[PDB]
Amino acid sequence: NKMEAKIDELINNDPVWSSQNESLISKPYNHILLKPGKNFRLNLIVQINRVMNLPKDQLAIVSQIVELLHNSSLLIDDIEDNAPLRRGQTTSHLIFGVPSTINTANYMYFRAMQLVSQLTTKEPLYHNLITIFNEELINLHRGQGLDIYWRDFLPEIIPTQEMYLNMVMNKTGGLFRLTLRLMEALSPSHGHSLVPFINLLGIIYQIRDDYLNLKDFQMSFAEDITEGKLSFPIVHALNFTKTKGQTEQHNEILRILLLRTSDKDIKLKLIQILEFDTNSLAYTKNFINQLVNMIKNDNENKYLPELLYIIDHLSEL
Amino acid sequence: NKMEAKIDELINNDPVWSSQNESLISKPYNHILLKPGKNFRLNLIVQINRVMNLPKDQLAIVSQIVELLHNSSLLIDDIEDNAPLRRGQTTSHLIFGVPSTINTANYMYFRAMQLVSQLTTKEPLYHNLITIFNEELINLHRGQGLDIYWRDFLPEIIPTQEMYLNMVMNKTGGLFRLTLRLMEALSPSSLVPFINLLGIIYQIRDDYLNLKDFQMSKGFAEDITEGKLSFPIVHALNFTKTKGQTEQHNEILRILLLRTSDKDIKLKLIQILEFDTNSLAYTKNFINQLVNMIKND
Ligand SMILES: CC(C)=CCC/C(C)=C/COP(=O)(O)OP(=O)(O)O
Ligand SMILES: CC(C)=CCC/C(C)=C/COP(=O)(O)OP(=O)(O)O
Ligand SMILES: [Mg+2]
Ligand SMILES: [Mg+2]
Ligand SMILES: [Mg+2]
Ligand SMILES: [Mg+2]
Repeated sequence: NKMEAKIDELINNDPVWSSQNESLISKPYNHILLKPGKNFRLNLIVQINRVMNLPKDQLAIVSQIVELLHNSSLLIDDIEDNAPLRRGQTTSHLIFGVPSTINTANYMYFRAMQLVSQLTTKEPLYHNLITIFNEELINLHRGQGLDIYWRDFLPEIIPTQEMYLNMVMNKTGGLFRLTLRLMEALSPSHGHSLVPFINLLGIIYQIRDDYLNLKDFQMSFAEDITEGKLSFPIVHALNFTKTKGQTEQHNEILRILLLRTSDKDIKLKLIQILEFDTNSLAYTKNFINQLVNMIKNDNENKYLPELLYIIDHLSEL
Repeated sequence: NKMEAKIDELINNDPVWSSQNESLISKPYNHILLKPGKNFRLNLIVQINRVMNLPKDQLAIVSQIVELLHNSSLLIDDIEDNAPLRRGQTTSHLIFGVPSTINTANYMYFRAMQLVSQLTTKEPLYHNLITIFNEELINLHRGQGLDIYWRDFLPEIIPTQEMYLNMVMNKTGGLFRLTLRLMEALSPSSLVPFINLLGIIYQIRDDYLNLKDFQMSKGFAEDITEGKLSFPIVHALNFTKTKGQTEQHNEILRILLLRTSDKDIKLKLIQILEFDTNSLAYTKNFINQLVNMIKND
């Protein structure tokens, strides 16, 4: 009778959720907020609004959405890559546990989704916005999915340079495109689609990330090696040795990646294979320079609409 | 040039994705499809439809949506719960790894969202359906978030019965209400409260049999191994606190925090609930009262 009352009261109302609960579930996410870089992301949005000109109000929601997805994908990525550190501080899963961190990351994907219906009340443009959201999140997952698959099934498949570019288009292009596409759809104005340029951007960004992880270490943790990642320099190297018939160095690269080693001496050995044998770091520094020139020597603004500036500090988005 | 030309063809096209790739990343999910239960969910979708009168085309798409959401939920939940088995089979994360399983499950959440647009060509309705989809998935994660937090940080928070039921309304109620609300919005013809009570009965009976089955044989009482704040455990913990059974309250916590698979230790915990806190009898009677709230409707 009193129990039935309380039950009937419970089931006739919306599920209870307090802000103390919100705070609990938010701890793993809030922890990654301490990580810097929010400005270089924001700067890229700002700079881009000069072409799209979204009403400051609207630009902020787009910004919050982007932040949520970006930070959430990183929380997940660190669990998937078993990373002990991010932007120098301890990763969330190591503090709040893998359980809570996955759940919080996933919760924020859907919170981000909710922020979408607040960009416009126009029913047709709403659909477009959700579709854009849906599609790019699907691409991000396909790309991350292949990145993980090749790493975890090695040495079953060894990606070619081209397979890798297709992976990055999905993986790193997803959020770049998502941000750009939302803005172009909300633009009250602006010229050619700036997507090809945001694509080139994502690509440059990922190779440089793959590059600097090995270079910073050479000149002085190179986690990518410990992770066993088919990064750009590695794909080059594996394909070079197979092509040049260098069986030993090929297998030697495979063996080090498969060790999932934290050993600095072994780490160096692979980098030395990469400098002296396949010259892959040099090859990669070059490849990036050319992608960058495709935007620098863009006189007929085929890709272009300050961008030179972002492109150089791109490593901190 | 050839490189610049190749970079140019790439950036001016949609990302390349093949059925081979699709295939490779669906491995974790295809594995869980083997497991049963799929027909009762359809049976439940079907029964409710005797009321909702949805055309069979649309009913099929709601089923597909719900199955994808549920199975993905299970893939993740087993990672979160460190579960070795599901429906008597090895969990995907132990076969394909935690990384691919987390990615594929999340991938499938978005494939499900993508299917919502196959339900209508009418914008006003579309918007409602997406909102429902969005709202319940937010509820589901809030629920899951408390269940995981209370457990992984025990004894930081000792939930009360009222708190457990709020968690369950979000967590279990989330998928029940998702199906029903989408069906109710597609009806050319609410049962929300009833679906909420069905969810709660569902959850408490599930918690209860996990322990009872093992006390009797039949089951592994894996909830103890997980350290879960189940309905019988929540009753025992508040009963002990309130009745001043310090040692017992503490032994319950200690056993939960062992994450043990020792049968005698789990049996000792269960017998504490049976003879000391009488949490089992209590859960049984509570389940019965709730079942009466329907059968007596
Ligand atoms: C579906 C998900 C979670 C996608 C993640 C997308 C992303 C920004 C990954 C980062 O991994 P990375 O290979 O670029 O390495 P890092 O840790 O340096 O960013
Ligand atoms: C946001 C997420 C992932 C929600 C999970 C939804 C769900 C069905 C969980 C299982 O709970 P349980 O672990 O208590 O039951 P089981 O015995 O099926 O593992
Ligand atoms: Mg990573
Ligand atoms: Mg990664
Ligand atoms: Mg669970
Ligand atoms: Mg579970």
